[PDB]
Amino acid sequence: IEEQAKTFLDKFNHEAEDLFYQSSLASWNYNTNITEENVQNMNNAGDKWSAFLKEQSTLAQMYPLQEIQNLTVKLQLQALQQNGSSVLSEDKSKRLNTILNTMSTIYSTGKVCNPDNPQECLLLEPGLNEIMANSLDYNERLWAWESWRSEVGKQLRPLYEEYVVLKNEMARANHYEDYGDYWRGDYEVNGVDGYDYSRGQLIEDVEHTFEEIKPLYEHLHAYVRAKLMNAYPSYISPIGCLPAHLLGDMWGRFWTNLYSLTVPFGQKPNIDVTDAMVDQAWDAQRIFKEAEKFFVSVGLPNMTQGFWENSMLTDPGNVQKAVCHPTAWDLGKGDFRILMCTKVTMDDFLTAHHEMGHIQYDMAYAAQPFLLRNGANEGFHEAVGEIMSLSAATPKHLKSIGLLSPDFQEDNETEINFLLKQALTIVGTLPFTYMLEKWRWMVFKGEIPKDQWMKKWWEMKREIVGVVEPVPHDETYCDPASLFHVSNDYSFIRYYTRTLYQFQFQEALCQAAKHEGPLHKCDISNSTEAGQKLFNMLRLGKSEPWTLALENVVGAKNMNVRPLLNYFEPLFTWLKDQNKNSFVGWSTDWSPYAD
Amino acid sequence: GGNYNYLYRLFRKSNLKPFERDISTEIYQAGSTPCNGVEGFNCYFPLQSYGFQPTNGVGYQPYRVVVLSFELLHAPATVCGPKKSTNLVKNKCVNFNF
Ligand SMILES: *[C@@H]1O[C@H](CO)[C@@H](O[C@@H]2O[C@H](CO)[C@@H](O)[C@H](O)[C@H]2NC(C)=O)[C@H](O)[C@H]1NC(C)=O
Ligand SMILES: *[C@@H]1O[C@H](CO)[C@@H](O[C@@H]2O[C@H](CO)[C@@H](O)[C@H](O)[C@H]2NC(C)=O)[C@H](O)[C@H]1NC(C)=O
Ligand SMILES: *[C@@H]1O[C@H](CO)[C@@H](O[C@@H]2O[C@H](CO)[C@@H](O)[C@H](O)[C@H]2NC(C)=O)[C@H](O)[C@H]1NC(C)=O
Ligand SMILES: *[C@@H]1O[C@H](CO)[C@@H](O[C@@H]2O[C@H](CO)[C@@H](O)[C@H](O)[C@H]2NC(C)=O)[C@H](O)[C@H]1NC(C)=O
Ligand SMILES: *[C@@H]1O[C@H](CO)[C@@H](O[C@@H]2O[C@H](CO)[C@@H](O)[C@H](O)[C@H]2NC(C)=O)[C@H](O)[C@H]1NC(C)=O
Ligand SMILES: *[C@@H]1O[C@H](CO)[C@@H](O)[C@H](O)[C@H]1NC(C)=O
Repeated sequence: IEEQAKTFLDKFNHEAEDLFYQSSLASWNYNTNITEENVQNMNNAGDKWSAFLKEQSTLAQMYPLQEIQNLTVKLQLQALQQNGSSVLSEDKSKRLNTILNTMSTIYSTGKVCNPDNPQECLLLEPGLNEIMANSLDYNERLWAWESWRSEVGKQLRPLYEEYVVLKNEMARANHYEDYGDYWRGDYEVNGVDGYDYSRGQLIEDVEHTFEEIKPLYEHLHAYVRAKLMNAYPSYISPIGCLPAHLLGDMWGRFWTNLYSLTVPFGQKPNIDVTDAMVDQAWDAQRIFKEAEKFFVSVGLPNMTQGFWENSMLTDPGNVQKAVCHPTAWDLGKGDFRILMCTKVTMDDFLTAHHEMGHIQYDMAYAAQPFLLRNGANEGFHEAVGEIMSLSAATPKHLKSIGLLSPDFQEDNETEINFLLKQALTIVGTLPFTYMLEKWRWMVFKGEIPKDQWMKKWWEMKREIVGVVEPVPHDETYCDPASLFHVSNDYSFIRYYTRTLYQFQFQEALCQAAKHEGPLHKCDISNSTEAGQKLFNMLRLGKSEPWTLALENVVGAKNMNVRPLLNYFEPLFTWLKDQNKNSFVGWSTDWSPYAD
Repeated sequence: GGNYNYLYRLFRKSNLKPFERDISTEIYQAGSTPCNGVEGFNCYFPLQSYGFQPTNGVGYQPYRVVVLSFELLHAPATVCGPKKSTNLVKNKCVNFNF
């Protein structure tokens, strides 16, 4: 009956909170002071949470789900009723956990030592990361490229292949078709008369949007291919694709590494206000004072005053074993925390906001029920933060705070520079993010047989992304498997859509804030109406389906790429002068070895 | 470590009268099935406890609450606020209240 469930959730939403509160507290105190006993102190406290969750997860199968009328309490149960696992055989249950951490550690133990010296054996993050980052040798970086996946992804191929098998039989037992059907399940919204959203339709949305920016991605690929013959002569054909080992990193996800060799005007001094901070004695408190001062200027509340003492802003002065990574902690009960190691640059001034925006986003839905206290979908949490770092990259913001000289003249030669730094980050990842998740689902839905999983992988890298392999690969390298979120079982579509949601938030506020210049010069600061429309969306969390939540700021019900191509128009005006002689297009037949 | 020595009642069949007090601990049943005096499905103990840690945000920290209410039933002389008294003077035509 309906009235038995609406009292049951009033039991669950009090006994879960104080057991959630300590389980995040032990992961906080361990991460700021690493010992051995605090490894143990967070294991059982985290085991108090997992056993309690599987305790009440089986209770939601007592209630039938479709006899409920209130959608609010209907949304809480359908998340809680989700088994995930526990539906299979238990020797088969441990069989995946036998696979899972073994899949996890092989990625983390990948060691590489030279044929000339097998005694110096590098890991991935020390050295091997720096080879693809700054070293500019061709014959070096092909050796580092091949010997990584042939020594890591060769071994996970008999690990992942059987792991696709037992993932889907659990997934079909929750009445799906594959594991690709499960990941779409965060976007699925059923039965609310006009805001409805089915799982298969996002394939249609990503296939419509990505074809529209394909001029631009062909144009950055044309421009950089006009630039790479200088830094790499006699290695890349100017008609064909690029080899896969010089792309900025090991897989070339980000192209931020390629600003230096591909700068528009190398004699033009980019703004890096680092020396300005040290000549005014800018400590750690001065940085987060302005970051809070910007958010009160937009129309959002202060910090909670228990944020300051309870957070760790710097590294400690003692030799203190603590993981250093800028994260925002959201423990509950009005306690929100930050943790990083500040070094006073303009770069850490930028990430000082992207983490603070996560706090004010988690300061927003604090009045929600417990099972709804996230973003409206999985792409919204990193989307709301990164648009706050975009507002600090405007030079009018910095000279208004008293950091730039008032006679700073924004010439258009640095605007062609500054937008080209963004374009190797924003547009550089989206043919990467789509080309993997397109590949992962046909493997998931079984459209490719296992003897062709690599065969159809290295096809679609060439046509969509315009990258050619250094080495011909037979079926024995698991070249997709070598990536972090690939090897660690993570949903990769949350990085594509997060970019699209950003600018739809961005220009709609810059329309509200009455900007008249280009999109990269609008400023959200000093406005109130740009804060009021945004605060309308932030207080929802998951109490509303996101299709209603997105139109609360913009006015549409799906992701719209037309704000994104509004950004690059001063750039794309300049860029079309640079393809008057070069060939925008790649031939996917040429390889660096077939000559 | 959690000061769990403060409890609150989350379950009742009926809302209270004004000023009503219920110190009973009778085991609440939400569902149709009886329980034979034990807990179980739709069948809950009607007291829960406050989790209190000193590193909690405002709105989740305990407040010490004092509720007043005056009454005037039929009593002759009762209590009341304090009545101040100015300095007394002498030998001058004055307006006094004793
Ligand atoms: C890191 O944490 C451990 C335990 O959480 C600290 O070790 C002891 O902690 C208790 C707290 O109840 C103190 O009373 C003891 O004095 C601590 N031991 C010592 C030798 O001081 C440990 O101190 C923490 N690390 C640092 C650098 O303080
Ligand atoms: C069922 O849905 C209604 C709204 O559709 C919720 O009603 C609100 O309830 C809160 C407190 O329970 C009141 O403060 C609001 O004024 C109510 N709004 C309306 C429009 O009536 C109700 O809470 C939902 N049921 C549950 C168990 O959450
Ligand atoms: C969670 O797993 C169980 C399988 O153990 C699913 O099916 C239930 O199975 C038990 C006996 O095995 C039956 O008594 C229940 O009636 C079944 N549930 C239903 C709703 O009929 C269960 O469906 C799974 N839950 C979800 C949400 O997938
Ligand atoms: C920055 O703006 C100036 C002013 O419009 C541009 O200078 C003109 O560029 C056109 C295009 O070739 C020339 O025909 C004019 O002769 C230029 N005028 C002057 C006074 O130099 C300049 O090209 C712009 N720079 C960028 C990178 O867009
Ligand atoms: C945007 O906000 C800033 C911050 O208040 C305002 O900056 C003021 O600028 C004037 C003139 O440059 C100074 O005399 C004030 O001292 C500044 N304020 C502070 C607090 O230092 C600026 O006026 C705002 N923009 C507009 C259009 O009002
Ligand atoms: C934030 O704190 C400052 C302290 O200087 C205070 O003056 C201000 O009123 C606070 N903000 C709000 C919205 O109350």
